[PDB]
Amino acid sequence: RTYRVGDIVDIKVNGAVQKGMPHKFYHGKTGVVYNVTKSAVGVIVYKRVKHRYIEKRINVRIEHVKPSRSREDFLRRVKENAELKKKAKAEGVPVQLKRQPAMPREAHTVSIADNKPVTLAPVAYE
Amino acid sequence: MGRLQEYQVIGRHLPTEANPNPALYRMRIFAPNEVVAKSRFWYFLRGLKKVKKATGEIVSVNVISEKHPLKVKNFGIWLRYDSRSGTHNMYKEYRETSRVAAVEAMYADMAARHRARFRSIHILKVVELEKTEDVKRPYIKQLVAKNLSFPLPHRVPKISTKKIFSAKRPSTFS
Amino acid sequence: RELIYKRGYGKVNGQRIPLTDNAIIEENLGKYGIICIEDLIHEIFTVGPNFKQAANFLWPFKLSNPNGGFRPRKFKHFIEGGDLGNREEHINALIRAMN
Amino acid sequence: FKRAEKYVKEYREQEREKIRLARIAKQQGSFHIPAEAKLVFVIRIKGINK
Amino acid sequence: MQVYDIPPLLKDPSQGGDATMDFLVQVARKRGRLGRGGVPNIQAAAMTVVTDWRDGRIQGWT
Amino acid sequence: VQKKNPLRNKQIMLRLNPYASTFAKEKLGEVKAEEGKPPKVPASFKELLHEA
RNA sequence: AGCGAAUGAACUUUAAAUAUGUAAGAAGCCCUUGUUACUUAACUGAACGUGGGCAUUCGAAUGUAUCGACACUAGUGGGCCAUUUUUGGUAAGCAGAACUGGCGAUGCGGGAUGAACCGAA
RNA sequence: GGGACCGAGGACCGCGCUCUGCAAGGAUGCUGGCGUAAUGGUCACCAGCGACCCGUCUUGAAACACGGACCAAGGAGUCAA
Repeated sequence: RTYRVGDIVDIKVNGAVQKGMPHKFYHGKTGVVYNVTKSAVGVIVYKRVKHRYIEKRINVRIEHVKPSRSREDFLRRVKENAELKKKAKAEGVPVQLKRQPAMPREAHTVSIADNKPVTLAPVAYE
Repeated sequence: MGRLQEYQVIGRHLPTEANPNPALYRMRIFAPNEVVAKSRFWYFLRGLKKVKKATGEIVSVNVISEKHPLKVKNFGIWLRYDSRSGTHNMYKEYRETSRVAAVEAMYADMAARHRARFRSIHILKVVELEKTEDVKRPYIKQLVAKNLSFPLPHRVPKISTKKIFSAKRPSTFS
Repeated sequence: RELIYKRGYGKVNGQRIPLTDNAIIEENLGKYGIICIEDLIHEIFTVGPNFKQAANFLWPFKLSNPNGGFRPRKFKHFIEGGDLGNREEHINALIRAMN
Repeated sequence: FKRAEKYVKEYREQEREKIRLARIAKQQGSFHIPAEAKLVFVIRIKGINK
Repeated sequence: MQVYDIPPLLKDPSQGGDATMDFLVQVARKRGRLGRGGVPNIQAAAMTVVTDWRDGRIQGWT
Repeated sequence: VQKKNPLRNKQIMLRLNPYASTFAKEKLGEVKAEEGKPPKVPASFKELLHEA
């Protein structure tokens, strides 16, 4: 894998190689790289203090680091917003650019024809 | 416990493309109010099937009341209660006017006799004994004995609790 | 209706001003079309487009202790006979007690 | 005045619409599931210790 | 009124000149066209109204 | 200078909402329902109610 | 859950509970072609710029008793108890880490009484 | 319908309404006894409830230890570079 400076990276921490072993607190974390070497990569991570948060620097090699897709989701949302707004302007109709927080459900009817409800005792005896 | 009523609940898994029109499970329970009824229904459905509160909805909740609350009935309750040893079955009988009264008396009696609580007691099946020869317990047998008449000896009179002093010694005969 | 009418205070320029006038309701929420206490009550009850602004304008309703007590053990969930949690339609009775 | 009169009318009409929909579903033999409530009043009644 | 709900507008001084602004605000509220701080989208409501009138959702004749 | 409760003071209620007079005069809190013969509950509903 | 889907915690269509890192816009993405001492077989890529696009819902919620930068100044560098998670051990004790919570500098109601309990500042 | 506590402000403005006016941006009207220790306040005692002796020092905290017979006067971060 090829990694540049400034990207966001996830750390997996496998047990295959013991060299450059990170701590359990650094296991399964996400951060941004600042230093790239032949094998190890300098990663800045956010550590939780007993009352605050601080930034620490660690060295994790290639076998644990992999790229992420959070910025991929942000960028695809930007692209979708641009395309949708252009289409809305072309068609002369308004569209919802933002994303909704999933409002509650509405009212509806459920039929009982050929769907007779089954009665269930609190514990199943057979 | 409290004041109870029959609550019949139908609930179903939320419709999906894979399985539209789900099973619409239904069961009748005893709760002081509809919120507790729905919570108990969802707990029982989680215990039985692989349906959870988040992935489900309540189609209907209705209050079942008694057909005839004015005539004396005998009720047989089959229940399972978990104590320090494990789960145990009991069939017990109650002479009441309603299934609600039968369940109230059953909770009270189980608490009094075995210290079993609401989440420790499961109501498996409550039935109305359609006729005598279906009663198996000697106390309800002696209650349904023919030409039953009995006195009430040693009836303590009901005196006002603010009547501290009396002039005559009270009687316990009528 | 009663929460707005009796304990309804608005945040006017960062101050807790009692909702004594349709006029002040109008200056604070006129650009949203809410120009009276009835409009505010409608927008809150029937959750409208500008519910966020209406609720933010409404200062948090400072209620009293309920008249009649909470329950013998008020620090457990409402579905096990306590008071905490989601009492669906019984919060109306709680509001009656607390007003 | 006019806005309040129509607000009262709308409240009454919504209540009767809910009741009528439940009744017609019951008569047709189905079960009408009311829409989930959209408004919640929340009261902080507990202290801040622990 | 029936097709757009739109609780009755305040006529204000004169007639129509500001009644149209109130109509724009109410139609924006009903459709869901709002602002960052909840400012009603009067011009988007106007665009929706004219598009619907062109499509025939609103009756009218001479 | 005082906050007068409109639910106790009729004058503050009238000042805040002019429709209170019409509400009281037309008894809008005592509106009866329609006058129609209600259909009986279905036997399917009764059987589902007392199924167990 | 199933294996009336295949295969056999190390099986899987699906997927719990439980805490947890990153990101969520003009402080933006691209696309387009001018330069460069970088680079490429090459006006070809990368950087530096131009044009465009959305100022209104400008790209979730909710709060917001303002936030950031520089300079200067005083007192502080101890721990004890407990929940949960976790490593080890004993006959039982107990010992060690991580989080959070009470005590410090905190009065009041209750638990007859009372550093470590309950309510509440 | 009954009860309790309260009366903040001091010409008018304002929102209003049931508009000769009004319960509408904070109490007025009528009447009585007394006009003095009567109200009120201060000392001594009784009664009900509450309530460890101060400072220093150590410690996470107590406990311990230290100083305190009483009163009067004096009594300790100042000056220069």
